[PDB]
Amino acid sequence: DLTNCDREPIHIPGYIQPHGCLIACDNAMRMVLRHSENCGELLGLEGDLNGRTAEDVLGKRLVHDLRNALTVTRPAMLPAMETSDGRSFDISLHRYKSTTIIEFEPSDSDTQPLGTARKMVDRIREADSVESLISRTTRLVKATLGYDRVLIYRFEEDGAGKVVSEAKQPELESFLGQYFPASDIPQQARALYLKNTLRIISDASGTPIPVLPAVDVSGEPLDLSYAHLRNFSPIHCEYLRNMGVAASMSISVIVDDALWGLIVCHHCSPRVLSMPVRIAAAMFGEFFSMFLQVLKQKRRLDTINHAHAALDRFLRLAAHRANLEELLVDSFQDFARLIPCDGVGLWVGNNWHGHGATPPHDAIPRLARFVASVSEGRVWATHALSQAIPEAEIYADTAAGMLAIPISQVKSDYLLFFRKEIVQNLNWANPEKSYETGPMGDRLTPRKSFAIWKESVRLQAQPWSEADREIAETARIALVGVAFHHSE
Amino acid sequence: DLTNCDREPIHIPGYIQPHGCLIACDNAMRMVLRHSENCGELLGLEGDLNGRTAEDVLGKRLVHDLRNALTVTRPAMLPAMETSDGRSFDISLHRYKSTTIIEFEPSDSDTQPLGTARKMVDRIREADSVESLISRTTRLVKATLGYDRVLIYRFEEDGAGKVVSEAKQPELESFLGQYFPASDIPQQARALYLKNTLRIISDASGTPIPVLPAVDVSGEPLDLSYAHLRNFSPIHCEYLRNMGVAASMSISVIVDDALWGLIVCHHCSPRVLSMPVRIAAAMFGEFFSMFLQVLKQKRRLDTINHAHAALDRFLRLAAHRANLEELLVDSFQDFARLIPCDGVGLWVGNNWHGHGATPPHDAIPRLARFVASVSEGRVWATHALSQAIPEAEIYADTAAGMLAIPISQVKSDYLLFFRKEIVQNLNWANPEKSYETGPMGDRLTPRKSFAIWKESVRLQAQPWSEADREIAETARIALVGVAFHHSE
Ligand SMILES: *C/C=C1/C(=C/C2=NC(=C\c3[nH]c(/C=C4\NC(=O)C(C=C)=C4C)c(C)c3CCC(=O)O)/C(CCC(=O)O)=C2C)NC(=O)C1C
Ligand SMILES: *C/C=C1/C(=C/C2=NC(=C\c3[nH]c(/C=C4\NC(=O)C(C=C)=C4C)c(C)c3CCC(=O)O)/C(CCC(=O)O)=C2C)NC(=O)C1C
Repeated sequence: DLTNCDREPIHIPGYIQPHGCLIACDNAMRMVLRHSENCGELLGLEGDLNGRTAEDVLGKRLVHDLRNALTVTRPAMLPAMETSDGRSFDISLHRYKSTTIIEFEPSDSDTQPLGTARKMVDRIREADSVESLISRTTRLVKATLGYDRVLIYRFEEDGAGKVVSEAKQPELESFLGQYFPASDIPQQARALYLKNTLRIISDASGTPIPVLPAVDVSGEPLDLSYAHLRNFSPIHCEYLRNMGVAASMSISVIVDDALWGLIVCHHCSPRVLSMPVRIAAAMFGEFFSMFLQVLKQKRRLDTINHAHAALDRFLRLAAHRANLEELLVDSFQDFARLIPCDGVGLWVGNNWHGHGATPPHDAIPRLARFVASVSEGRVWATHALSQAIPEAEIYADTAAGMLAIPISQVKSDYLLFFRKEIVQNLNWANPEKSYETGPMGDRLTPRKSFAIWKESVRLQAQPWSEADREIAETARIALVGVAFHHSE
Repeated sequence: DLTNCDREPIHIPGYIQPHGCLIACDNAMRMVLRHSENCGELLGLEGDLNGRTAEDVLGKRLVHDLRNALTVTRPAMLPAMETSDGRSFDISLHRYKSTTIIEFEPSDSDTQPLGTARKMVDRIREADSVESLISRTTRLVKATLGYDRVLIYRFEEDGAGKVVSEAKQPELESFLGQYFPASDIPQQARALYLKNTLRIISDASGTPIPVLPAVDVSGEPLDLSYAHLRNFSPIHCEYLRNMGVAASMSISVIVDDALWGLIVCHHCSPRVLSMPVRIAAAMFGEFFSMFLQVLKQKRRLDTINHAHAALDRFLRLAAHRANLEELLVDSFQDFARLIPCDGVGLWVGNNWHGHGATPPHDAIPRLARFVASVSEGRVWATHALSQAIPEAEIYADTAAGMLAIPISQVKSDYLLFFRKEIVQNLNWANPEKSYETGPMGDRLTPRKSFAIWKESVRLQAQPWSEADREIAETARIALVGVAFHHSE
């Protein structure tokens, strides 16, 4: 099924990843309800474990220490824990839907979990712009965790993902500046990714180990939402195998409690991160998120400060010039400085004055009449002009988006901002690389995903941000206010 | 009924105000469905009008011009229109719920509707602060429209109204700085006030003239939402009569599409504003709203700019000092500069350091433990501390509100901001004046309304604004970020 993607319940796969073993106990960790087939192979146990008491299975010495963890749904990390037979394991212990889930993996005592991160964070803390934090992060994460490719994948308004930063081995293909459909990361995944900060895929071509029982007596599956060993969707694993990506590690970037995007790592060989390096990467993820949040806030405060200053400058000029209509005709191009636009236009006294990428002179009367019907003396905007006026499809390559600012309360005069269709402004330079395809078809390749997105945004501009509308509303109040001062 | 206030359907009173007459016609203004009893007295008509055709009743010459108005639910203002018998009327014409409503009133051709407003707006446009716009507006509106009292009544988070500005005759009582319950202006009214910019009460002791029919054949009343003659609730009219207020004119202040508050005018004698002065006041209302919106935005941008600068200054100090714990103990009082607070405290290394109005030393351990349970490494805040900790009622007169900023990701260390209970910070200086009371009791007086509000906010502080939380979150990321840099 490669449609209704949001359907698949990824949280309850009924499988885990080979690189560790999973024991699910009751709410109070007394009786083993479920286990992973490989529990035997790794712990050195014989036979079925389901019905045996936690104290019996793992040991009275270990089960005691694990009870003190849950005394804290944030998974408790217990590095280098000992079994009765002496073997040493790193243990992830969490409690979700009144089910205690214990994950075991071969132990790492070499790496330091705080020290590693403290140095990584130190290098991104002093970044003074969103672009500087982002650029350095991919490069940094690659050098440190040694993944063949690191992307920052940022989510657009429409749910589509743009690759805004990339560090990679020279040999590998670049996805920098390419967009991907909202469907490529469906809604239940983003819901899960807001819960699980960090995520591993040890092997995309690995054999997934089943959890027994898959479904229990009461007829409910084992929710592996907060289980780091949870096996990933076969749709995504095929997608990674088609890209020649054997292993994966993604970090959830959380800004203002939204999912802003992912730090996504690819490895061409199989790769297991140890509990300690996964804690470090998780901490870096949190700090990277916090800094990007504050840098985004500073940019918003700056963008608007800069627009306020521009309008004060223009209101001081309007005090000196007698003819305001004359001042606007000489000045209107300068408003393209407030709101990112490919063109700006002035419709004043049934006359049209254009600058940059605007619709054709003959097409404006239609537009001016239309805006004057739906505006209602407030800011009107759209990124899909042709959806509002079919006639406007002809010039979508020039002006696909329009934001309209009324400049007179009384008269029907407008300041019109325009944007080219997003595929025009597209800067990726080509996806010449051909990709091998598995059972499910050529849909599961970056080449097709990109082709799909490009159709989904045809005749459509870069949407107007909250900041573009905030500035536009402030410009309306400034222009309407000073146009009243010069009444006829 | 002086409870469940939101019940009363003020929009369909089945009455109008004496100072004009009302004719409701069908959707296309052909047949007179309803009229006000006084239609006869003012238009010079005899008998019932309900069933007679619009062309017959008002005239073919007039009904034609009225059809061209609805060719525009914004009421069309038609000043100095003539009837068949020669009489001259100002006419408000609107169409709501497929019912054309025509309001007539004695004509004013003396006042200029734009010129008056253009001068008023000119005096508020150059205001550079919310306090300066507000202060000048009451004073200005009083001098111009000549009302005995003008208030600006601002709505609080909890729906309560504060009187933030006042111009009045020396003899009259001051309501400056007094709050009023959310119930005093119920929800259906605010819903109506978002629709009707401006509102008149010609006489609070006037005899309301009934609309016939009150309820029609189809069993639906006449919606007078956009009718300027709509009779006001008898609850409010009694309230005004108890205040010695004979007439009223309120203006809806709309900021970011919210109802921010009202410019409320009181007159001790009866007072009808003419259509032209009502248009002017309506225009001023719009401009006053637009400017206050932009001044509010500038203040928000400034408040946060100022907090960013403060934290950068503090992060530069943290680079020089080795012991960060020492720097915070010396500096924490300075954070009271970021967020308006009556006290600030530092809980670091199980030690307490206080500055300003904070809870007692002995009470902090309880607080520090509590915050450390519900915080979850993010900013936690409340204006009703005693609702979270009953024990905290004892010191509500000192600290009724608390905002808590984590300063360490690892350790349980907090920066605690405090606010006194709102009745402490209360600056109104007394309501000695006694008020006469009508049939419905002493509830309908400012004295009682204020007593009611004062109980509704006991043990409660001034709520933490979006701006206080925005700054607090930015301070968390700054302090948590630099505390990681100085790991143990
Ligand atoms: C219709 C179903 C589809 C689908 C489902 C799906 N995708 C999921 C995760 C996921 N997808 C991406 C996409 C990319 N990663 C890349 O590196 C590139 C490179 C060009 C692309 C396009 C990513 C990053 C992820 C996140 C996986 C991770 O956390 O590492 C999932 C959720 C996986 C899970 O089981 O948790 C599902 C389901 N993807 C499709 O493309 C389609 C058609
Ligand atoms: C339980 C019912 C009550 C109630 C209902 C009610 N109030 C309405 C309007 C209204 N109330 C105020 C309040 C004041 N105005 C003042 O000047 C002062 C001065 C101290 C106070 C406290 C105001 C300003 C208004 C707005 C009226 C206007 O637009 O001029 C209404 C709506 C009236 C209508 O029919 O449109 C209703 C209903 N008010 C109560 O106090 C109570 C108990």
